[PDB]
Order: sequence, then C-alpha cells, then structure tokens
Amino acid sequence: HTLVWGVWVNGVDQGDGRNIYIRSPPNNNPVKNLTSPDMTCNVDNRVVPKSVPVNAGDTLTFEWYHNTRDDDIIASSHHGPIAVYIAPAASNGQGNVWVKLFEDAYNVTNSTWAVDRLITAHGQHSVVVPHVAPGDYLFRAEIIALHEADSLYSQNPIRGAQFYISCAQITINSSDDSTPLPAGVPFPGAYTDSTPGIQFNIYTTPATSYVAPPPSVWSGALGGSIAQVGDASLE
Ligand SMILES: [Cu+2]
Repeated sequence: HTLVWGVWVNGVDQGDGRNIYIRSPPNNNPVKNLTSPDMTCNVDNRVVPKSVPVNAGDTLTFEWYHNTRDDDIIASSHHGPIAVYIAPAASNGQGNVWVKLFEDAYNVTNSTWAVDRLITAHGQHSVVVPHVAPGDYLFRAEIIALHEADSLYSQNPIRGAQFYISCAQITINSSDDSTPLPAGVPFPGAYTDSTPGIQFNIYTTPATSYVAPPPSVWSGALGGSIAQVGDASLE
C-alpha cells in the first residue's frame, strides 16, 4: 500500500503533487484485476490541473509514501519490481501507447528486490527524461508487490500480484527529439494471466529465477536509479 507524494527535477522538489500534477487515486489500495480499466492510471484517471515542466536529460525522481511523507514508504513484505512507462498525454493512456523507460526487478549482486531498495531510498526512484518530441506526457510508475502472487487474482481475488500505479503529468519543453517515441503496449492488456512475472511464488521460487513482465525497456531509454535524490527532512 503506497502512493506518489510528488516528484523532484534535477534534485529540486516540485512540492506536493497529490491531485495537482499526480492523477492520484483516493487511497493506497492496489489494482489487481489485469483486465481492469484501472490498470491504466489507477482508479481515478482524469486530467489534473498542473503538468511538471522538464527538459530532455533532466533527472525525474518519483517519491512514494505509505501513510505520511517519508515514512516506511511500503510494507517490507511487498517485495517486487519497479517499472516506469511513458505515453503521450493526449492518449489519456488508452491504446497501444505505453513505452517502458525503466525496469528493476531482483538485483543478484545486492540480493535485493527493487521495492527493498525503494524503502532504503526514502521512496525515491528516478529516470532520465528521454529525447522525445516536446509536449505533454504521462509517466506511469508501477510497483508490483509479489508477496501474494503465487495465485492469479483471476483464480483467487483475495490474492494476486498487486499493482501500485501512479500517473504523473509531465511536460517536456526542451528536447531535440533524437529518439522519437514509438507505439507501445496497452494497459490494461500488456499483462495477462500467462505473462512472465505476474504469477510468482516468492516463498518457493528463488528470486534469482524471476523474469519481470515484458515489454522490454525501449532502446531510447537513458536509464535511471533507485536512490535518494533529495532530503525531504530539510524542508
Ligand atoms: Cu499493501
């Protein structure tokens, strides 16, 4: 159970974005139904009044929280991967539009899941803003908690992979468009009951064998991190 509080741009806090530049849902409960319209941008997908200005090459940091800012972030039980997708905002996230900018699942070197490292990072993970066409975008941050993912939600709706989905309104101003954004995948639709990484038993199957759900990270993506960029406590 986790939500996005706001974003940082080049280590500068853009301030509380809830219902302002984040299409915030009414609470931190997960989406679990893979065919739900809620898979796009969670249960309250609508245009919110602000879009955060960035340029291509900026570091964009999402900041998550559980109940209050810079708390426990997400229950430690919620091991799983983190992904970030981008879509042109005029799509409203509909159709074959989501392009993957970031994936971090289980780190063999560190013996840690992305969620474990997200807690250590005070809820912060980042991407480099890609060199796409200037304009308005949705950045869809997705945490998949796998602690109940041994079952499919379609077989036992009390269990299943848990999707914590947050869509940020981002406006890309300066971009040379060296990597024009292609068509992407649909949400709902990209993940199905047979997709690798959706049904996974963390109690019985080693995390070294986990394969995150496709699609692959786009060739135009410039990278990211799971690391604290900014110290909320200094504010
Ligand atoms: Cu939870």
